[PDB]
Amino acid sequence: GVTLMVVSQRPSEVSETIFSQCSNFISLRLTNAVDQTYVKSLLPDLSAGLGDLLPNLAQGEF
Amino acid sequence: GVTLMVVSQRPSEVSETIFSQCSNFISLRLTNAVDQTYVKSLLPDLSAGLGDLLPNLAQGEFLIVGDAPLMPTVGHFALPVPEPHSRSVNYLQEWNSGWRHVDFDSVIDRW
Amino acid sequence: PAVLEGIFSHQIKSPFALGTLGISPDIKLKIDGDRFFSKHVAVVGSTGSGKSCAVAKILQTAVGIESKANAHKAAQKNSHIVIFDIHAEYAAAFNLEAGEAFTLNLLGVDNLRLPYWLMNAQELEQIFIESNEHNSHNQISQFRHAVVRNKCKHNPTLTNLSFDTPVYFSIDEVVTYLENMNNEVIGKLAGEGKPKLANETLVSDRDELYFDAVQSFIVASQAAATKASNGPFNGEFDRMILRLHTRLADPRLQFLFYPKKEDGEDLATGDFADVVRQFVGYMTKSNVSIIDLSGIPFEVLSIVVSLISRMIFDFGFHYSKNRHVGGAVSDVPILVVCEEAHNYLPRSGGAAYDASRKSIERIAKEGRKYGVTLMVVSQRPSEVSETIFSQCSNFISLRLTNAVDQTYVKSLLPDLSAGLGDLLPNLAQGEF
Amino acid sequence: IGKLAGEGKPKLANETLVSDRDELYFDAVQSFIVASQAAATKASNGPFNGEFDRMILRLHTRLADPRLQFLFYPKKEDGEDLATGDFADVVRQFVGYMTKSNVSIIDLSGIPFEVLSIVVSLI
Amino acid sequence: IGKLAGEGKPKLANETLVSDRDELYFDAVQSFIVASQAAATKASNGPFNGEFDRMILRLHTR
Ligand SMILES: Nc1ncnc2c1ncn2[C@@H]1O[C@H](COP(=O)(O)OP(=O)(O)OP(=O)(O)O)[C@@H](O)[C@H]1O
Ligand SMILES: [Mg+2]
Repeated sequence: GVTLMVVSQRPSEVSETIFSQCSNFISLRLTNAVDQTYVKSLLPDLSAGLGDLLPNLAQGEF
Repeated sequence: GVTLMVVSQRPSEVSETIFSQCSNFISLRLTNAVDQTYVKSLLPDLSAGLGDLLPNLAQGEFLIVGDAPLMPTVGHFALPVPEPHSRSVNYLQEWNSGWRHVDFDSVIDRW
Repeated sequence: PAVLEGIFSHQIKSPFALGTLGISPDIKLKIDGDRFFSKHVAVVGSTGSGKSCAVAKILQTAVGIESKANAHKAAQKNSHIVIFDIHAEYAAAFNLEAGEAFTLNLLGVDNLRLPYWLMNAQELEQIFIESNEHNSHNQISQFRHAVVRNKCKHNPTLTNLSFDTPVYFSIDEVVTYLENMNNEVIGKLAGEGKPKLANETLVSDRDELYFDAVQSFIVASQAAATKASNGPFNGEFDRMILRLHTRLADPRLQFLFYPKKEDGEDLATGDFADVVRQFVGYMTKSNVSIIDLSGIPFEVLSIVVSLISRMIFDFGFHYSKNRHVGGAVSDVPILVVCEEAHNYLPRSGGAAYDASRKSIERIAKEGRKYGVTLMVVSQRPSEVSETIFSQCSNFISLRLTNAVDQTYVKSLLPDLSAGLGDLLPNLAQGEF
Repeated sequence: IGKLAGEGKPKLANETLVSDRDELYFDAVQSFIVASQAAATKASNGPFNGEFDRMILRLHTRLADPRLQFLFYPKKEDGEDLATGDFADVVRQFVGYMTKSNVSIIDLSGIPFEVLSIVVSLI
Repeated sequence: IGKLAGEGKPKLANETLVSDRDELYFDAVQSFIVASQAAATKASNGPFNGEFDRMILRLHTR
């Protein structure tokens, strides 16, 4: 009976050993590219058709 | 609080491990094709859309990309002040002169 | 055409003519030489393409020649050039008529002076010695020891000497020393642990005696009456002594081992200067110097090329420094020409073709600052050390047919639009 | 080294045995007896006798070069060698007074082409 | 090694000096007196003591 909830805006600095356990994921606009690469290296259901919206996202969308 | 300002004119020989960490990018006239290819490969926004512009850039014109600006964009610099100089030799001039004399001994003294 | 003229003639800083256009021969082509000569250059092509007959044109234009008519007869202007020729081809171009008064230095196997006491260790080990041996270590150690002893003796005033300090030292004396060591015999009596001579005398310092002449050691007999044993370095130097006796006996190397001056006397330390001004032209006041290598053996080419390039770089350095003390720069610029680079500048080789590379590599990098520039020539760039070609700025090319070279080149040249990489094989003879 | 009873120590040309080198060798060079099979005065060669010549030569060579005095014989304004109590004055010729924004330039044309990467990594 | 006078060698636990290693060691193992700092029994370790452990373990293992 215990959970977690991580937050960050510079994930490239965070440890992967932990992100390798979360099940559901959320995301908003990402401009830098290093992140984008790190991210796309992890997520389980990222079709290429979705890997392009990340920098094109408006204000308030997710 | 430590950051870099890498410069070069022939990237394909540099360790990609580094170019894979810079956020903003700037470029100018780039004729060779291998470099165009490498660059294009690095960046999606710089797809065939604009990469076709590089070899036709004037002098004092640049192309910028990254998170800092508002959008991919082109620019035109102005001359800086004071300019940098190198103080090198001019063969063609020193040769239309006469013929010189030398004190070889003096030189050997240092040698 | 008027436009083309107004462009290619009247919009440039330091006009240097090069020729004409491939379209309109009633037009000329001019460029900025201040950048063309002040940096490193490269030329390539294939056989029958017309390279040498273009290099020669360039140089003739540089020193101010046209139609076998020296324009600067009254005044010899400033220009300093050194050429590494092999096939002995360029002596004809500059061989003007006495009525034109174009002095020219010219060397190569019989009027050359380039002794053996100007080297470092590597070169000496390469010349005098091989390394197919177990006890090579102690042999070489004795060699170096004797060398240093001979230097110290012949030049006592100084200190801090090694196996590399360039100063007079004899060789026959070294050989004599080694022979006496290889015939040595030590006494083994009470108070006789020392070389025993035929006159039954004990030697104090080998270095004091050995170098003059040979001696007469007694039998190495453990008989108590004359208990003596053979020198610890006896009968272990045959191969080396033999190879040396051979080398020195060779008659194709008297320009090196026994380089006599015009007087007919042997060279010494006080002549280290005159050795140089010939490589430059300040002995006869000629703007040019040529080095013929055809009439030279097959083993010792790189050594020479390294020695020479080294002694040029050093002059440039020191003179520019003395001149800069005055708040200025060198007014004695220098140009060097290296042909058939694929021979003594291989892309990949053993130790044989090692030295040259360094002595040249250096120039490629630093020369531009001290007034020393290169000009490379070849037809097989794919066999040259990329390290060097990487450094040149302006390039020239002629007809190319092979493909491995087309590719290797296109990998480098900056302004190579795709529309031109296809011309090369379809180039005429005399077009560039 | 000696090869007789009670002679399991390096032997000196003065016919003396060495106790410990960590105190002796750094002082200067020393003379050694001859390697003889004489049972009365016997001697042999150490394990590193005739194996360190080239390594020694390279150093005797480099140390002479004047183009490297800034690296082997650096001297202070007083004209003295550096010690372990000036580590900071070094750094400060790159940074120079945290406040009052500073600029630092380096010129590598003069340095040879064999130590460049080293210099860079150090800084 | 005994740090005493004229004893710059190893000293057996039974207080005997070492002349030729190559004649003794191969035969079997040997025990030496302690490296006691006592001026009477002054002695330090060897130059190679406490380094050949895993390289000696692997062998008996194989
Ligand atoms: N401007 C020119 N017009 C026509 N022909 C020329 C011109 N210049 C040179 N040639 C011809 O080129 C030939 C000389 O070729 P060259 O010796 O330069 O070849 P190369 O580069 O030395 O080839 P390789 O090194 O393989 O011998 C001459 O026979 C000459 O007829
Ligand atoms: Mg030719």
